[PDB]
Amino acid sequence: GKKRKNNLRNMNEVGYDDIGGCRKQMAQIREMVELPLRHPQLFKAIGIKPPRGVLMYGPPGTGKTLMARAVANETGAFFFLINGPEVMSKMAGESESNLRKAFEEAEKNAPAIIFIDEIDSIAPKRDKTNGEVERRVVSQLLTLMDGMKARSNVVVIAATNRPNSIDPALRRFGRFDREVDIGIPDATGRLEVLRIHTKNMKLADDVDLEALAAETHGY
Amino acid sequence: SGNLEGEIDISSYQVSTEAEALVTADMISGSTFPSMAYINDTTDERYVPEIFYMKSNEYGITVKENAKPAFPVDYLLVTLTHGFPNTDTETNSKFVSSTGFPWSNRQAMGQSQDYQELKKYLFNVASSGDFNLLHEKISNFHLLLYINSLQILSPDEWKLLIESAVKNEWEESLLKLVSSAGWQTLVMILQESG
Ligand SMILES: Nc1ncnc2c1ncn2[C@@H]1O[C@H](COP(=O)(O)OP(=O)(O)OP(=O)(O)O)[C@@H](O)[C@H]1O
Repeated sequence: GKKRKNNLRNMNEVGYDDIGGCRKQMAQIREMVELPLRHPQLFKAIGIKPPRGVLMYGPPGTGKTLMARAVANETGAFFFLINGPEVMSKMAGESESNLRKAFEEAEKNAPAIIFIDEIDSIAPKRDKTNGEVERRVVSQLLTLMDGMKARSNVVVIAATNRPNSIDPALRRFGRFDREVDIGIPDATGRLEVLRIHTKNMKLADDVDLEALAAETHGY
Repeated sequence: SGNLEGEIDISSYQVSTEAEALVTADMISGSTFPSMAYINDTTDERYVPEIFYMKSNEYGITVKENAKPAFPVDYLLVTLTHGFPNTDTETNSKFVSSTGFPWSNRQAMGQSQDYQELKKYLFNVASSGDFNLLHEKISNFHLLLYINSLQILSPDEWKLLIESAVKNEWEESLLKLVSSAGWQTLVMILQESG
């Protein structure tokens, strides 16, 4: 069926059918995440080291988390989620422990995917990292990512609002080197989104979703 | 109480200087939980402020937690270490005793100090001599207290008795005591008593 599959076919029930209007970026993230994990033999045969980090960004509400969760569920790999706020709400000295745990658990269950949602809230711009705790957490994250090179079949995905909001040290070789940009959709994309969302509403007979898609620009 | 292996080990403790200053103003009471001590209220005589007990967490950070209902008493203790003198015979003890004449008010058991026990314990040595034997029978803390309570010997006689029983130089004092009139009356009545 679908997703390793009424039996064969609430954030673990999202697939590629719940996303519309982002074919290009979806293809990029898929070819960057699935192939290293689903088919690691290609890279062994061709003798290359696939990049690990992936950094998505775009305006809020563009479905970054939706895409990450959909890719994780479709790949069928051990998925570990890290939220910037909830990591940064822990008592002093516990955020680093949470990061170390997350990464150790991900490593021990390879293949795995680590999704750091809203990474700009735990590794913000170096100017905004005013405080001992901010520096300690940023350093812990950098150490964990640097020490992951030995780890294999583990991919880290980070989502941020803008490229200039995270610490510049996270955008180097051996770190979030690949980048993806999500933009507002076009008329076809908006029509697809409308069809996705209004697939359960009791729409009246006189609905012109095409007209709505035409009228709704910048949404 | 007994150690982890099932023995009769002994432990020594001492309460801190703030627990000592906390109980004086009441402010503490025992709780149904053995390890935790309760806290009293702000009555019209005793005024109890908010009590915080400070602890350090596993991350090396001190954390203050309000404990009005009850707090552990481990913050009100300091632990000492006990021991016994090395087997090397230093003999700095004040008494070669603690095995003999019955102790203090143990009337519940058969240990009842009385003239018969003296007649059976401290009379054969006083009827023979062997001043060393008499000295090692006379150096019992509880025996000294008992004979003092008997009040047969006058204060000076008892002072020379204690200094004969506790001082490393006792020959002359022991001879003076055994020759003293008070001791002679004591031993005579003890012999006559049955
Ligand atoms: N194609 C689509 N693109 C974007 N959002 C979509 C799409 N289809 C449905 N949605 C809905 O739009 C909302 C997107 O919210 P989402 O949390 O994914 O965005 P985000 O701001 O990028 O995420 P986050 O703050 O968690 O990183 C969700 O309701 C999702 O169900």
